[PDB]
Amino acid sequence: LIPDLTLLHFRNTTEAGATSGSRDKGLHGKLRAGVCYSTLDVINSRHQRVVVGVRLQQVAGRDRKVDIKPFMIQGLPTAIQPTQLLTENVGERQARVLP
Amino acid sequence: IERGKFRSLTLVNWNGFFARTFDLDELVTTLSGGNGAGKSTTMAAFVTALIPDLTLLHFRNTTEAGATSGSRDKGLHGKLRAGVCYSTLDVINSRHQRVVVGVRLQQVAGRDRKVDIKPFMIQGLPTAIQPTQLLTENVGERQARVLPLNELKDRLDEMEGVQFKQFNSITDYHAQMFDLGVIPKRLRSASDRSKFYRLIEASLYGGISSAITRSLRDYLLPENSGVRKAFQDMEAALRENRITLE
Amino acid sequence: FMPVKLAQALANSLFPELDSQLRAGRHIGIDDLDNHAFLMDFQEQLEEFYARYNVELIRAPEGFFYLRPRSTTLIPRSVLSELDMMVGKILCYLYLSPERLANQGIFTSQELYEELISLADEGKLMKFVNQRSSGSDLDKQKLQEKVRTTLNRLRRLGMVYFLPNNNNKFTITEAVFRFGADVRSGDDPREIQLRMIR
Amino acid sequence: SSTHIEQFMPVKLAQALANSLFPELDSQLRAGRHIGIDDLDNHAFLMDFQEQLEEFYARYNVELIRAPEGFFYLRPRSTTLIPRSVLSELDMMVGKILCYLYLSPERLANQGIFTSQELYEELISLADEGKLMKFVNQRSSGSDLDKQKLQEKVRTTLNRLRRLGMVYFLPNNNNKFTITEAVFRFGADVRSGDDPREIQLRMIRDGEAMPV
Amino acid sequence: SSKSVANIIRKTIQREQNRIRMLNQGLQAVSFGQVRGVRLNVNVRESHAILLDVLSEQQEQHQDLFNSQRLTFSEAMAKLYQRLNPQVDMGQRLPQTIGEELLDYRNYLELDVEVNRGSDGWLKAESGALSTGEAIGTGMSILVMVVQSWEEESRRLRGKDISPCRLLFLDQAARLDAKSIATLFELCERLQMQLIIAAPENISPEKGTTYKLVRKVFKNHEHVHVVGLRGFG
Amino acid sequence: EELLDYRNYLELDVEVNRGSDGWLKAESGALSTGEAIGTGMSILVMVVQSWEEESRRLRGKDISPCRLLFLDQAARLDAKSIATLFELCERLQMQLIIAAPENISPEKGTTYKLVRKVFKNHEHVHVVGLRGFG
Amino acid sequence: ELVSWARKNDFSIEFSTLRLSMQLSIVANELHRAAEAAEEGGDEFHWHRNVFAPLKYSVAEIFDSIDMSQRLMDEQQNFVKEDIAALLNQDWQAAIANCEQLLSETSGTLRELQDTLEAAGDKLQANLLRIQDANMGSGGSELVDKLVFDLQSKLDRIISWGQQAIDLWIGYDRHVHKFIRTAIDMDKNRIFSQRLRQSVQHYFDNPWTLTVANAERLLDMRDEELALRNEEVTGELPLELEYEEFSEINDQLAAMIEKALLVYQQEQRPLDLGAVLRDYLAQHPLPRHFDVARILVDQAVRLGVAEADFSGLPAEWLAINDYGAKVQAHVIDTY
Amino acid sequence: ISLPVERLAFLMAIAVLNSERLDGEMSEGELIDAFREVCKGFEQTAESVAVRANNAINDMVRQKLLNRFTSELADGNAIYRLTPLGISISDYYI
DNA sequence: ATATATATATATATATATATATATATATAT
DNA sequence: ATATATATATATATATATATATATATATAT
Ligand SMILES: Nc1ncnc2c1ncn2[C@@H]1O[C@H](COP(=O)(O)OP(=O)(O)OP(=O)(O)O)[C@@H](O)[C@H]1O
Ligand SMILES: [Mg+2]
Repeated sequence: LIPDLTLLHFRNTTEAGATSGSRDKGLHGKLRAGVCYSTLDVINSRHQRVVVGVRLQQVAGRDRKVDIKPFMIQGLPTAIQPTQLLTENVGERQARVLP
Repeated sequence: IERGKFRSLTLVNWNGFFARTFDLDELVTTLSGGNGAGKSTTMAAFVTALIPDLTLLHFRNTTEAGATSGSRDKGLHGKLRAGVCYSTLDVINSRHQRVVVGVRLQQVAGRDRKVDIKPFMIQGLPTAIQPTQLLTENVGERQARVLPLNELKDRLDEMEGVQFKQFNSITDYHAQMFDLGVIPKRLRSASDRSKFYRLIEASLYGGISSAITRSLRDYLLPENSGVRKAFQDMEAALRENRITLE
Repeated sequence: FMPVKLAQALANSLFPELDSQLRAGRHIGIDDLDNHAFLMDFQEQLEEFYARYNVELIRAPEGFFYLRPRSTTLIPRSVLSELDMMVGKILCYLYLSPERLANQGIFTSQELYEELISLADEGKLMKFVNQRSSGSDLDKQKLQEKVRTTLNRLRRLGMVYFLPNNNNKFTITEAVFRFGADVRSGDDPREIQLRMIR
Repeated sequence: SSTHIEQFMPVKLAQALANSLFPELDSQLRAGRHIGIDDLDNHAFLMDFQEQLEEFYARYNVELIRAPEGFFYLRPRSTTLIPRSVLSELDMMVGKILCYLYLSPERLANQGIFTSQELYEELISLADEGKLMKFVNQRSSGSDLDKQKLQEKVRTTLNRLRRLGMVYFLPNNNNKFTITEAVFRFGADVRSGDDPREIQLRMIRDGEAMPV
Repeated sequence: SSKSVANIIRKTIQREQNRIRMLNQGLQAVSFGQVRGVRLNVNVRESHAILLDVLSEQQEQHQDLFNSQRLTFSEAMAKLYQRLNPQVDMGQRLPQTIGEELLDYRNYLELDVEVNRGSDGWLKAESGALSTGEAIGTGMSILVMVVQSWEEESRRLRGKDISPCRLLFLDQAARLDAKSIATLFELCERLQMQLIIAAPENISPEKGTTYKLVRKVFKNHEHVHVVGLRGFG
Repeated sequence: EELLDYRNYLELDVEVNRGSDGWLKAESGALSTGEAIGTGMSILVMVVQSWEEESRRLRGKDISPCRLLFLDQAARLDAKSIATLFELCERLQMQLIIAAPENISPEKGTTYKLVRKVFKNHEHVHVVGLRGFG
Repeated sequence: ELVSWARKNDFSIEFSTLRLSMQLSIVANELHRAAEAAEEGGDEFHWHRNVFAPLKYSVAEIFDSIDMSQRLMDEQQNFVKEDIAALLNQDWQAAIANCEQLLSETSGTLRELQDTLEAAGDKLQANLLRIQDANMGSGGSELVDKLVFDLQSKLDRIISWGQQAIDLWIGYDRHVHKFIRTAIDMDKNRIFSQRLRQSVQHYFDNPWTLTVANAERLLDMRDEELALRNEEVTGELPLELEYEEFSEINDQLAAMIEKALLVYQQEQRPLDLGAVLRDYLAQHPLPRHFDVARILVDQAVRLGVAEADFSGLPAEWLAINDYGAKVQAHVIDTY
Repeated sequence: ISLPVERLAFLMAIAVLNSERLDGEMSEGELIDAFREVCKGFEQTAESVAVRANNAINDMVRQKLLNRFTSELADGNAIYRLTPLGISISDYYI
């Protein structure tokens, strides 16, 4: 919903308003190596099926930093699910996430 | 050795509670009830009985735990009813001595929501005497009344074998409690009291208290005076050297 | 360096006496024309000068100036007795409108004594003199002597201007309003003052 | 020119009065506190701007005076703008005794750290026990209750002198103390080798000491 | 004097490290969420070991810094710490306070809390990288160790016949699941620790004692009615 | 500049009709956890409604922005409070995502059971879904 | 605890450095011999006769002797302080040289004792650590460790004092000089001292008092007296605690479902939540259906995972009854 | 040489603490605590704790049982050490 | 026609200094 | 013998300055 690194701080529920204590925002450790995606699907009052989303990547480096790229998709068929667009059903056991 | 135990917690004239005695468990005591039942009130009353330091007592909501809310009110005043209130603990010592520590709380008249607290201790009370009855006088038909500290002193002194003491400072109160195996650490200085309250406060809200983890060094490791003496010696040497150089 | 106007105010030949009287707690009202005008002119700098002492230079709504010590006050602080505030509130009440027809701004120790006896509760009077006392001659004489002593203490503060003679007859200044209560819309000053005193 | 400090106050006096140390020093001085070499910061502050402060305080009709021993203090004049007060005779006894202990080598092992008990023992050694006790209570004849009363009075006078800077309690102990050179003032009547009755008149004339 | 200082700090640090390392084995693999164990890591800080070495052997080489009239001893120590080991990059804290901090031996040890999360080994415990239940369990473990240490320290002053009472709290217990609460119960009973827990629902029906509170409005005031509960009927 | 803003001229307070007593100012310290949580949700929906009202005049006349809120550690609330919250959200056509560690079982809406496991030496969340009950 | 022991007992009533060197040498020989004997090893009796009888008694006695020498030096320091104090009473300005010499000799003696102490402290510590290393050669050598832990501190303790005393004395010394630089410099002839003494003795023949500034204290307004709330609260006292019992119906249902479901794990049969739930919910009335579904799922998800969940193909919402109940789950294959 | 039961017990406690003391130094700040504890155990209050402690320490110092050293930094601004006679008297029983 | 480096603005949160309130010791006075 | 005043220390919350990291628009090398 809000792809801004400044504001995103996933502190623990305990210490909901307390100071940082550490320097990490807690987002990097929730991701996995590679390219990841977080997408919402919305149906407007106009009934337009819109897929909003963000591509996330653990920025390789000394610190635990994350790169976020927003995106929107419009006009998708109602029969195609988000997991299908972002994943290739290769013959292997597990699918492949595409950039 | 047999470790002492907290037998029960008694609440007098509290918000919602007139005179209620919860008998604690050897291992675990649980309190349930819908929102606003008054469990947090019981916890607050206990801790008030344990550390009656008014500067430390701050009953923030579990939400905003440690987040400054700027209410200017510690929340204790609204948890008491008008008139006298009591909060007492019965403890069985490892010497198998039943000791009733406690505090008399009373709202201070005025716009400020300020409270006054007076600790006290009772030793040698017969095991058949319940604090709930000990603190109340049966006036009228099944209409017991609460009695003030002076009346309690008169009633107890008239009994045989019971020793009642009233403390003019929470320091002596903590010292006596420690003497009877009720507190792990001797809270000689105000910093010790602050650390103790920090520990129980973190426990009550539960989980990683920021202050604790930030001062874990102070909380775990003991203070050493030899290092301080050596540093002072080096300081004096450096001061003399600077004097000579100047 | 130092503020220039602050240096001017401190250098003024009136500054030593006024400073001593302020550090003694005296209240400077409109009656002291020279001192009041000096404080009016140089307040913006004397407030800072006395804030350097962790004290506040306060100009009351009535107009009189005074020094309020903070908790970190650098000027040795002291606290008035209970009888002192009681007597202060009595004089504040006596700063009344019928007072003009009653005493024309000049009261006598007897007026204060009778007002204090009739108006105050017996328990506080005993607490003043001693608890075990009960309506006796020696206790009343000691109470009168303490009343005179506290009247002198107020004189030290500028609350009461003695009429010059050994005899006890004085006048009440506006600064006494410090003991007074706040005024609301339509409230009778007499009623609020008595309610506070009770 | 206008808006210029020299118009009203000398530059160095204004600098001294604007220093962070001025307020505590002024409050202590007006309270009657003597300043010795131990308060290094305050003593140095007084030394640097000593002349400005004597002339400033002269406006109050009080002399900022530095005794030859090197300790500053305030002596009000008969026309003082700051009230004045005199020490009690018991205060003189304890101050003279304190000066003796400062100059006494027998107690050198103490290294300057003294307890009130030792001070009382020395006091009774050099003074007249019962005739000194007479002042504590007019009806004393050696009663131990009155003895404890005199001990308590000596302790109280010692505390007051501590307030005056003649003695410092130790950073953690209020039952032990270290003497300061200010105590030398208690010997101003004997520092000059002349007849006592002329030196007393000289001092009282100078305002150093009133009689009782 | 500087050499003697450094020596006494080193000895105290070694003694405290040994004590804490011996104490660590007083934990028995608590099960909280994916956290399988809690541990205390004590390690002498190299940034401070270098400082001790310089103090003990090379005091004179930096006398220029020590004997400056501008710097107090605390500030001198802070500046010396800055001089060597310059990559720490301390923040905006003033030299005076950081030096005063340097004057305490305990600061010289990194004292941190490690958790054996899942199968990732022992990782430093950060509230920002732990679930609510995991953090609650870790905090309880820390508090129990702290109270044990306090009891141990006072073992000398206290009489040989008294064991101090032990009691802790936990409000809003509903944040913990059944497994976590069972683990907490077994830990507390193994440590003879009394617990007072609160939750809107009875989360511990078959252990210890339980009470249920109901608040009733009654003639323009309130009353709380307390009813005991039992496991089986 | 503070005076130049009309909003500063207004004093805003949150009041609750707590029990037998009248309307009292909402102080975080004078309420239980559930009461504070509920009042917070109330004020949040107030804010959402106000924002929608403000933004309507700059939007297409036939656009109704989505409304969706969270509630973590919902177990702090009792069944009565949860039912009241559900009623409020329904009345306001507002979607809720509530997390509870199995303690509560809201019969209405969708429920998602999650369980963490190790599979192929990787952490995996087995997920099951239910809905329509009631 | 020793207070009661004492109460029931009812009881009541060589500074030469050559010495210190010779005790240190004797200690070195005995400690090295004991360390070598421990390192060589032996049976329990050999371990005893080589590390417990010889070491313990000898080291304890001679460390006590060294400590006794330090105590005798402490006595000598006290005596020299007293001698200096008495001398300054008799010569005043003429004892300055005597006191400076006495200070010089005492300082030199203290420094030589410290030097002799540190002449063997390090190597003795090394030998003691060696004995610590060799102690673990047997399981019954626990007591040895105590000595190897005890005989440490004493030694270090001794060395500590060897410096601490100097740290104290070098301090005290300064004071004496200060005294000479302050007490006697301005009272060279001491006449001021006698005259002060006579003034004290004959003060009240001319009682005089000094003058000091006594500025007034800033009188302040007393804060309002605090009055508590007194209302004599009365009310009904609570009755005896009632009790209620917890229903274990859900436990019985869970046991039923676990027994009914264990067959799938036993046979490793592919489990389909849709069909299983649809079949099983028919056995219960509609209002209970939810409380069943949940439980069943709780029991099913512990049994293996579903391989399709990694395919990226979402599962459908299969209906599991009438009235509109639905379930979304892939088939559980990998047990 | 005159050791009543209380003085003797205080001396024995001092010796025990010195034996268990790390570096073999005793500041008076701990001596006063030890005297308070022994007097509490013996259950006698002739005067205040402080005066009794001071009198006993001074008596032992003059009775050649303790040696005092003035150190301002030390807790209580003094450091006390057992004298050879005190060591002998203490270890005679211990 | 593109992507990286710069300058700008912003929120975060870190630290300091201030001011308040409470507890304590304890020294006075009736 | 105890009420009361006074000085000191600590914890706690407010307010302000400042360094850090990120987001956005423009400039300029590729
Ligand atoms: N200081 C106070 N002033 C006014 N009302 C209060 C105060 N403290 C508690 N209350 C009210 O008393 C009732 C019990 O509060 P309390 O926080 O003790 O409940 P609880 O059982 O802990 O609740 P929950 O589990 O929902 O947190 C609630 O109505 C609360 O609003
Ligand atoms: Mg609650």
